[PDB]
Amino acid sequence: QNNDALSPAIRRLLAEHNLDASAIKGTGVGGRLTREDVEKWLAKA
Repeated sequence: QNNDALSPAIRRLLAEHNLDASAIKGTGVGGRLTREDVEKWLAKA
């Protein structure tokens, strides 16, 4: 319960860019994908 992966807002973002969590960075708390991670991919893409 205290170990999520994708965030509500981010899910919308990834949905916008049409990307895959497994295809983008992720360093939250317990294996996840953060908006900052999406940024890294966005900048490195």
